Amino acid sequence: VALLSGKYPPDLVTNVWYADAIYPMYADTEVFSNLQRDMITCEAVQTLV
Amino acid sequence: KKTAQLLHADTPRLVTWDAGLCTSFKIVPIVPAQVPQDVLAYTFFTSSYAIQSPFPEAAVSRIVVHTRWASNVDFDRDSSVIMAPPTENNIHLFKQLLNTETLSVRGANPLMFRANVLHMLLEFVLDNLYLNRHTGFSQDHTPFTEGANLRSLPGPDAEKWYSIMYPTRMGTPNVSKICNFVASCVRNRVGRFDRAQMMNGAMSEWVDVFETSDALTVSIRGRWMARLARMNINPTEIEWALTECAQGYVTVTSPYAPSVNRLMPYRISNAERQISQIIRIMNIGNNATVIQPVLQDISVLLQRISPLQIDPTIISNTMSTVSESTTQTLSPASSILGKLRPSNSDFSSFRVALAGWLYNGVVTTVIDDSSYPKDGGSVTSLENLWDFFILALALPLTTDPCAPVKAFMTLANMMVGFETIPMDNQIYTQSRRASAFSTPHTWPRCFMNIQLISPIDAPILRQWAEIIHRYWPNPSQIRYGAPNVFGSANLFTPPEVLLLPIDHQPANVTTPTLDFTNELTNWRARVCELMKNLVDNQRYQPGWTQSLVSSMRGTLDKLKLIKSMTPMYLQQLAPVELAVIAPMLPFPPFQVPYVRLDRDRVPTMVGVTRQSRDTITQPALSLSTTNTTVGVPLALDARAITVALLSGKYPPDLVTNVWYADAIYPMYADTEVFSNLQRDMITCEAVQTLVTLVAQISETQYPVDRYLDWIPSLRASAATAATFAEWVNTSMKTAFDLSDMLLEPLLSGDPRMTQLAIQYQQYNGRTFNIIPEMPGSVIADCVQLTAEVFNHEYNLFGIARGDIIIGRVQSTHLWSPLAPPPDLVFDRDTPGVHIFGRDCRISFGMNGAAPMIRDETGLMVPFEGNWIFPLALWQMNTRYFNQQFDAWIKTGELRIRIEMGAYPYMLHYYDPRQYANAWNLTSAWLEEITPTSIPSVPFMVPISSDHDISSAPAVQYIISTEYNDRSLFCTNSSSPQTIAGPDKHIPVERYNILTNPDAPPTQIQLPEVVDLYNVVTRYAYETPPITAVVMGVP
Repeated sequence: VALLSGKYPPDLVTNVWYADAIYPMYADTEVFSNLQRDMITCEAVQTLV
Repeated sequence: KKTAQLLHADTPRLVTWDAGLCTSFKIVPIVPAQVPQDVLAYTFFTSSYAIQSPFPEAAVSRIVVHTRWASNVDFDRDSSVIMAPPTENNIHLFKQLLNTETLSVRGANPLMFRANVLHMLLEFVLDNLYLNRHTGFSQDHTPFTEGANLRSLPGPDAEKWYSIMYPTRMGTPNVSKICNFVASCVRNRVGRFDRAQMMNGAMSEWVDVFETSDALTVSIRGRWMARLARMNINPTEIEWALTECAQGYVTVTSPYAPSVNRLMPYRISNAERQISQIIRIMNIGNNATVIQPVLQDISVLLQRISPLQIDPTIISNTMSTVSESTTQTLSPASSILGKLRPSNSDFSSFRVALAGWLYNGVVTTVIDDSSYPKDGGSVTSLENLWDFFILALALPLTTDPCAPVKAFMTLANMMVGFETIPMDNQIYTQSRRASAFSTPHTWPRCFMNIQLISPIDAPILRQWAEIIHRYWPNPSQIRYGAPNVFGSANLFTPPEVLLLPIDHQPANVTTPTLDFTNELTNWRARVCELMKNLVDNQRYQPGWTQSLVSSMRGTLDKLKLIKSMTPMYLQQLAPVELAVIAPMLPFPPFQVPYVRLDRDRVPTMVGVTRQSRDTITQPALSLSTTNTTVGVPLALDARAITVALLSGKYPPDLVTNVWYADAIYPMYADTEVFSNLQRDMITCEAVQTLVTLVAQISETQYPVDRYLDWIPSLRASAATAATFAEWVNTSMKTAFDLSDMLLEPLLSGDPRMTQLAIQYQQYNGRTFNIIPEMPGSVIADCVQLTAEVFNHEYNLFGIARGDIIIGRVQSTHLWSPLAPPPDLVFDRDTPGVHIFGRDCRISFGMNGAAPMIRDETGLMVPFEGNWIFPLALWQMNTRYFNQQFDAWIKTGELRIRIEMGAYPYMLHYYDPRQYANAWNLTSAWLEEITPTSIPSVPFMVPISSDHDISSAPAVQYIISTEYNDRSLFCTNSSSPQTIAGPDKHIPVERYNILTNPDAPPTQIQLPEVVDLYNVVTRYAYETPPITAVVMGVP
């Protein structure tokens, strides 16, 4: 059903839509904390061994 | 909704009359005149003596668009385009389509502009579809003209219409601008100057007059009149067409004398009927509940018209002719009178079998499965015998192309356990139910050639196959209609021809007596003889007395010799009735050829197409793939058809000519076909208009010219195209006052590759195509002419062309911002400009170093110079750009050119003798720019003075790149001259018919310049109903 039906707004501009979609999603990002967490995880594994 | 649309459709309103003025532009006074001044004495001006003036008396006057502001009409199209003066905001016109996501009330999305203008132009055309009406005249009793004839307008307050409509009648006591202009004109070109007076003491047929109007709507109404004139017909042709339609059973008369001119627009072209038929066929497909009421209506009408009536007792009495003894348990006559089972209320099922003959291309009539034996047929039982007899009589009347094989297999299922013949496989065997054999593929190979049947093993089936193969009824054709007015809608068959599965022969005598030479009796004779063969069998008899074999052959001879008038009626009277009825049908006949036993030719598919695929622009290549199949079967009762075939009766005294003359007379007084023709024309016009308008915003396969590609428009998709098409459909339906469906079958799809064609294919693989020709359309051509004119006259419609420069300019000079000096403008080719695009990045300054922004070349520049921006860059970074650049634009030396293409504008006027600053308006405009919308551009323009004034400072911040002041009329229209500010005199080119004495009176200057004084034709034609002039003999 999802394949046979589906549509776009009759006033879509992809640049505007994707700017408005990406700004608030990236404004809440956690990659830096994840990188620090991965560093500590690797340290801990080596210490245990 | 669909079946009501099929039965009858709303009649559009074509002919409408206008009694006002043929103009749609209006001059208005933006600024008040300075009459009580202190250089000229007030006695100079003609405003103080209260002379009515042809033009407004003001310091500034401007032209605006206002459709039908002077008209007086008897029907309302209700699609007006109304424009406020440029000192008001007109954004609401440009924000009506696809601006549903705009928050501000004062802004519109630029990328939608081209969509909004096009629709606007359509509206402009739709409101001007009218005919100019001839009112009446009077001769001048004053010396102001040379005894001219002046026209009268209906309604109140005509004393101002007289001053507006004849500019050259005004006196000239003065050296004002208006007096100079009107003294420069010629004086003999006012009023009427033609007259077609054909009959004494009646209205003149038409007149030609000089009057205030514009050339554009005159052109539109000329095209409209030309179309309606090509559609016209006269009473004699109507008489001939009606006489042909009735085959001679109705006579109507026409008058013979010189009469007044009438307008009865009804003749259309054949392609229009083709296209309408195709649209309707795709509208009806695969739905039985849509088409069944049509056949019911036609059957009721067939009963109303026909002399034959059904008398069941004609069988019953013959059945009582022989007696059977009270010493037996089974009786043939009882079986007949039980299985036939008449009640005379089933006559409909008979008539429905005849109406189906007109529609075998979309409907198939098949025998209901319950008529067959419940568990299969056994030759030993009498019920099964007579069921076979009923089916073998009933099958030929249907249009099901597989009836012969169904009959053959109905007998073969009876012989299982008695005789055997080879089959093709194990699934479709001899014990298979006969109804299962429903396609040409299921036809067995023994049926084709008779060598596969043993004459010693199955002689009965050998004989039955021979009987079927050489004695099945032959198809025929008859002539019908009157194509000189109605045309024809025959797609695959030639026009004027109606096909039948049964041979037709006309009658020689109007007082018929029983005859058995008809084909239907000959078939029944074959059937009864073949029944006798297998009844006489000694293998059948053992459970039966010899007297029972005799009584079976006796009752087979009773029905062989029944007095049945049904067969002769179908051979001679029924085809005439069908040919008479057919031209009045609201859904005209649609057929595919009948084939008798030629299996290589049975039709297996009927398909209409509505769009194309990818990279295929020619219909012949894409029709074979993009089509959609159409058709449903219909179920009939076998016992009803058999009873009607056996028991037909004429009235005791019948003379056919008198009967049909009395019956057919009332039905020809109805005029629904003349409405259907106008409906067809409107449908074709709408389809072509849709194609032409859609082609402008997206790519398509048709060749069309493109005038408005300087207006910004979005990247359209399928959704945008559908959304535009729905607006087009709504406007088209509202203008012509239609409440039912129009263009909606097309809109359930992608409208960017539309096409119309139909095809059908045979069993052996041969396919036949119909591709109707596009007839052309006048609405589309008028819309394209409106586009051509708009290309030069965009200023009157509120749109300015080009770009703008933002920058501080301060001086005491009095030039207009809509026509600035060339030294204030710069462009891409100017030495020293910087051009910006997507990747501009601002870097902040430190310790007193200036901030910078990145060029396209890669160099980084500070905030002063000549920059070129596209609008979207400011749109997508609005707040940041404002907060960075506004101080430097306001006080610094920064000037920015914003590329916009087309935009609306607003005008603000001021007194030049005082200080004026425009920063507030421009700051508001800059700050109100958002990613998806902008407001109207504000301009500041000085007021013109007719005497000395002192100067004062002024600050300007927005200028336009090119000349955009075309909507200005004269300034200081009452003073002798203009001393300061922009100066303009009354435009001579608009009044060229009056100012140039050597020009012909009928000249026009489109599309470059729209004239404002023209020659107009006004008519007085009659539009009576057809019944009024064509009278039948009661």
